[PDB]
Amino acid sequence: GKAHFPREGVFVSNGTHWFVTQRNFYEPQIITTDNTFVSGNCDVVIGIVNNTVYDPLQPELDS
Amino acid sequence: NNTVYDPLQPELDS
Amino acid sequence: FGAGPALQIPFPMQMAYRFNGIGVTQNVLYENQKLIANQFNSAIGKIQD
Ligand SMILES: *[C@@H]1O[C@H](CO)[C@@H](O[C@@H]2O[C@H](CO)[C@@H](O)[C@H](O)[C@H]2NC(C)=O)[C@H](O)[C@H]1NC(C)=O
Ligand SMILES: *[C@@H]1O[C@H](CO)[C@@H](O[C@@H]2O[C@H](CO)[C@@H](O)[C@H](O)[C@H]2NC(C)=O)[C@H](O)[C@H]1NC(C)=O
Ligand SMILES: *[C@@H]1O[C@H](CO)[C@@H](O)[C@H](O)[C@H]1NC(C)=O
Ligand SMILES: *[C@@H]1O[C@H](CO)[C@@H](O)[C@H](O)[C@H]1NC(C)=O
Repeated sequence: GKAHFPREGVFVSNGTHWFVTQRNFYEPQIITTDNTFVSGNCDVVIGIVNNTVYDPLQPELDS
Repeated sequence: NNTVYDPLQPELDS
Repeated sequence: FGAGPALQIPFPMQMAYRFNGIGVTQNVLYENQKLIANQFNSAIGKIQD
């Protein structure tokens, strides 16, 4: 429900998946908590979409 | 060939 | 559009870029998207007057 924005680049997608990439060259990254910043929420941003932001720490805590 | 340190490792162990 | 081939960008994202370019985080625009558009529209009307 929190709104994640790119730290840099743009959130883009193909027919099934969202990636974040630098504006001048397509090089899609997995959208993770290390790629986004959070500010405000989904009740405010117009055009916001529903997806999962990956947290690399979770599996490290479990492994 | 060298190494890169990951600060999380010792935190998981501590 | 003037760099070579033109690339389509949703207008509000062009603004997000422009705002980021002057030191303000690209969240300001969305929180204030309507405010910004309204101030803009007002300013243009003022110029014509
Ligand atoms: C959108 O891009 C993704 C990333 O390349 C494509 O999904 C991958 O497909 C391969 C082959 O089946 C899998 O091994 C990968 O694990 C998939 N990646 C992810 C993130 O799931 C996806 O097919 C593309 N979608 C469209 C509609 O073209
Ligand atoms: C930032 O300043 C603007 C401009 O004065 C404020 O927007 C106005 O707020 C009054 C109510 O106090 C409304 O009657 C006007 O119609 C608003 N103007 C426009 C163009 O919408 C805005 O609220 C201020 N924001 C903060 C956080 O202080
Ligand atoms: C994009 O435009 C369509 C068609 O006018 C509209 O239905 C949709 O809500 C718009 N989305 C955003 C984020 O502005
Ligand atoms: C995400 O899904 C929830 C339901 O689980 C819905 O209430 C919400 O409006 C959706 N948000 C977006 C941005 O699509």
